[PDB]
Amino acid sequence: NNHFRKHWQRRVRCHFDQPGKKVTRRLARRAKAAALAPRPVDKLRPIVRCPTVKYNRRTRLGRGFTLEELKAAGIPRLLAPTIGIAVDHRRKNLSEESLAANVQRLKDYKARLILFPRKSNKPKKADTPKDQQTAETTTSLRTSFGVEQPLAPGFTEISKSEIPAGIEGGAYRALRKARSDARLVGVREKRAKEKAEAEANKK
Amino acid sequence: AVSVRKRA
Amino acid sequence: GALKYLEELSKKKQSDVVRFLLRVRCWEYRQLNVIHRASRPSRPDKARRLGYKAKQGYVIYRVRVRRGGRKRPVPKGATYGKPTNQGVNQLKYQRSLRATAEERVGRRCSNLRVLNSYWVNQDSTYKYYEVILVDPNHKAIRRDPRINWICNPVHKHRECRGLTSTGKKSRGLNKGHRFNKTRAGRRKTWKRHNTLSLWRYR
Amino acid sequence: RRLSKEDASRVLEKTKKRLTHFPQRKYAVKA
Amino acid sequence: QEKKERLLREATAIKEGKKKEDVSKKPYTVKYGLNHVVGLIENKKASLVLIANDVDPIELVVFLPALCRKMGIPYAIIKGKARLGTLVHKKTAAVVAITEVRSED
Amino acid sequence: PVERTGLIRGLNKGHKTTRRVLKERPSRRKGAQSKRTQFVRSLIREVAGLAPYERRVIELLRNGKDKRARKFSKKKLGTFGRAKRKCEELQRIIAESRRAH
RNA sequence: AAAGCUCCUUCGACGAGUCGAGUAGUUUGGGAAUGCUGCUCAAAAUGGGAGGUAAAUUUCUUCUAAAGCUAAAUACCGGCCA
RNA sequence: AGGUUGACCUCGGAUCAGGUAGGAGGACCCGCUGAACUUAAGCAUAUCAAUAAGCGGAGGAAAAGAAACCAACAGGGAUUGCCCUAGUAACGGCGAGUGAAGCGGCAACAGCUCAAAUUUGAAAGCUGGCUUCGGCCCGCGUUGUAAUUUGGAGAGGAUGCUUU
Repeated sequence: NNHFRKHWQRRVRCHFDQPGKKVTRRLARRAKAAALAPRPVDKLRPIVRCPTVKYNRRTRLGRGFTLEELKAAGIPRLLAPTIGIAVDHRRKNLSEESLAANVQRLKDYKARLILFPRKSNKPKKADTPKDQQTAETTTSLRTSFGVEQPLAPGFTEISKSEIPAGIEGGAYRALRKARSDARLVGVREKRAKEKAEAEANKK
Repeated sequence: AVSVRKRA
Repeated sequence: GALKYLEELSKKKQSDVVRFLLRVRCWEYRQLNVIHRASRPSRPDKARRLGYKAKQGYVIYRVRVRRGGRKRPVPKGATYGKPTNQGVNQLKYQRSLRATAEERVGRRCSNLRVLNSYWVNQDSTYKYYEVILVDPNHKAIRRDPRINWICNPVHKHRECRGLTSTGKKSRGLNKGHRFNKTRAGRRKTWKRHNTLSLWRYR
Repeated sequence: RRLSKEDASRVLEKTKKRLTHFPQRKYAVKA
Repeated sequence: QEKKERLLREATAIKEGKKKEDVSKKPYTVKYGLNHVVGLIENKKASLVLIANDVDPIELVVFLPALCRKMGIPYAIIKGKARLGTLVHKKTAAVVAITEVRSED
Repeated sequence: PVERTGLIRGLNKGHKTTRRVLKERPSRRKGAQSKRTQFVRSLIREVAGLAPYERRVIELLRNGKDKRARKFSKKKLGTFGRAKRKCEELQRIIAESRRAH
C-alpha cells in the first residue's frame, strides 16, 4: 500500500528548518510581547464544550465570548475587544450553565483588570487609580485563565446510606426498552390514531 | 400612506 | 426609492414591456460595435447594487460575446490520438462568457480596473454584458476609502485571475462539503494532498 | 504609482467615530 | 450664491446668540430627484407631479403614472427633461413635484 | 423546550441541561414580508402583467385541469414545491379576478 | 456637536436570465450523495440553501447565496545579503 | 428675428491640460488549455494526470477569508498551515489501482464595507484651473455625490448617567 506511482520526488518536503522556524517563532513571540507590554500577549477566551458524542465529555477554549455573556457581565461589545477580550457573534447560549460559567469568567477578568487612563493628567472614573495601578501582572491569559477542569472528576466518595436505589428493572432493560420505544414510536402513534378513528366512527 | 421607515 | 421598482420590474423578464425593451435594445446593441462605451448604465439599480457610483472615475463598457460551446483549434477539427468518444462541438469552456467579456473589456481599457459586470440582454448569437470599471489614477477614486483598495497593485487584472464574482463562481470558492476540492484553491489543495512530508525524527 | 500617505490613512466617518470613542486601551491583568 | 449669504446671515445670528430659525424662514422650493419624488408620492406629500416624456432608460419612470394613480396624486407627463432641469438648476431632471406652495399661490 | 431523559439512546436522549429561551436573531427574519415590499410587488405585478406560461396555467385552472396545470408548472419551473406554490398564487389571482367581476 | 449603555407599543427595506430543474461535456472519493461550463425552461416571500439513496406528506436543526475589503501563522531550484 | 434664438441627449475632432497600460522576471502564487511514454497479458473505461509542454495575470508573498459552514452534540464557530483523522468512508473493465471530510491538539489570530430609506428646513459631496493661500471660478452630479444603516442588527421613541 505505497502511493509512489506519481512523480512524488517533485514535491518531497523535508523539514530541516524545524529548529530555525522554532527560533523565528520565538523571536516573533518575544517581539509581540515587547510591543504589547504591559498587556498580556493574547486575548481572553471562554470555556466551551466540544461537540459530538465522542468529545462532549471535555471542555476547551473557544473563539470568543457571546453578546449575551458580555451583556450579563456588563462589558459593552465595543469596549470588549479593546481590553483583551475576544468576542464571537456566531456562538449562542443554549443552556444556563455555560452562560453562567462564562459570565463568572468575565467577572473575574474584570475584577483582575487594571485599566490605565487615556491621558495621564486626566484620569476618568472608569480607570484604575494611580496608587492601585502598581501590582504584579500576568502576560499569559492562556495560563492564568486556562481550563482548570477539562474533565469531570471520575472518582468520588459517598456513604452507603446515600447509595442510589437504581432504576427499576435494571439498566440493561432500561436501555433495551428505550431503544425499542425509539424504534416503535411511529407505529404505536398510527395505531392510536386508527383506534381513535374507530371510536369516532362507532362510539 | 406607505412609509419606508419611521421618520423623526 | 425607484430602484426597488426597477428591481421588481427587471425580475419579470417575460412581461410585454420588458420583452419590448429587450428586443429594441438587442437591435441597438447588435448594430453597435462589439465593445463600446456606454454613457450611462442601462440598468442603474443593478449597477448600483454591484458597486457603480455616479462619480468621476467610474465608467461603463458594453460588450457582446459569441455564445455556445468551445471548439479545440486542431486542423480539420479532428484529434489523432486515442479516441475520445465525442466531437469538438460538445467541448465546454470552464469559464463564463461573462468572464471572457470582462477580459476583453479590460484589454480594451487596460488603464482601468474591472470592478464587476452584469448581463443586459442576449440573443441566439451573442450575449451582452455591461462592465463597471474604476480609474485607479483618479484623485476622486484615490481619496475615497470605500474604493481606494482597487488602487493597490495586488488588484491588477482581477478578471484575468478570477477575482471577480464570475471568477469566484468558476473557481468554486464556497464553504462546505460540496466544494472540498476547490474552496481554498484546487491546484494548491492537490499539491498539499500529494506532497510527501518527511520530518527529522520520523 | 503607490498611494500617498494621507490617501492611505484616510478613514470613513463611522470608523473615525469608533476610533475616537473606543481606541485600543493600555491595560494590565493582576496575577 | 444665495445659500452663501444665507449661511453668512445665520453665522452672524448664531454669533450674536440667536437660532437659525429666528433669522431664516421656511423654504418653499420645487422638489426634484427621482428617489425623493417617489418617496413623497408614497408618503402622499406631493400635491402635483410632472414627469419628463423622454427619460432614457424608460424603466425609471414607467411605473410613476401607476404609482400616482394608486396613491391618488395628480400627475402629468410633460416634454423636456432639460426643460425641468432649467427649473431645478441642472442639465436634466427626470421628474419634479410640488408638495406645498405659499399662501399667495 | 422538552427536557432530555438523560440516557444515551431512545427518545429525548442526551445530557440533562436547563435549556434557555432566546430572542430571535434578526438574520432569521428573512422571508418575512414587508409592507413596502408588498406594495411595490403588487404595483409591479399590475404594471407588468403575466408570463406566457403563467397565462397557460391560468387557462388550465379556469378549465379545471388541476393535475395538468400542476404537471405543466412542474415542467416549466423544475420542482414540485415551486409548481404547487405557483399554482396556489395563480388560483389566488383567479379568485381575486372573479371576486372583482 | 457627535458617541456608548438600558428598556420598548411599533416598524424592520436584505443582491434575478440569479437560484433551481432538464440535458450534454468534463471533473471528483462523491460511475446512488461532487464541482464547473454550454443550451432550453425559469422562481419565491418565514421565502431560499443545506442536512452525502430517488419520491409524496408532516415536522425539526442550521445558516442567509447570486455585491466587496482585510494582516499573521504557509510556500519559494528567481534576485540580493549572510 | 420665429425659416429665428436656444436648452438637452448621443456621437466625433485636437501634437488640447493632466495621467495611465504594454516589456522583463516568472523559484513560489491565481486561472485557462492540455498530452503521451508508463501501469493495466495486449487494450478504446481507467493509470500516468485534473501532470509535462503552451497561454493570460500579481506580489513579497500570492491565494483564501469573516458561513446561504460544520454538525445532530451538554452543540462548535472567518481563512490558512502542521500532526491526526486515514490508506479510513468511498470510487474502480477482465482490477491494476485511486482516495477525501467533520471532530481533536497545536501555530497564528482581527475585524469589517456597500445596494436596497427623503438631508428635503436648504448636494451638506468631489475632480480641475487661478491664487494675494483668505478664497474665487469652470464644472461632475438629483437617472443621486456626503452624513446614517448592514442582519452581530438597526429605524423610531422613553430614560438618566457616562465618552471625546
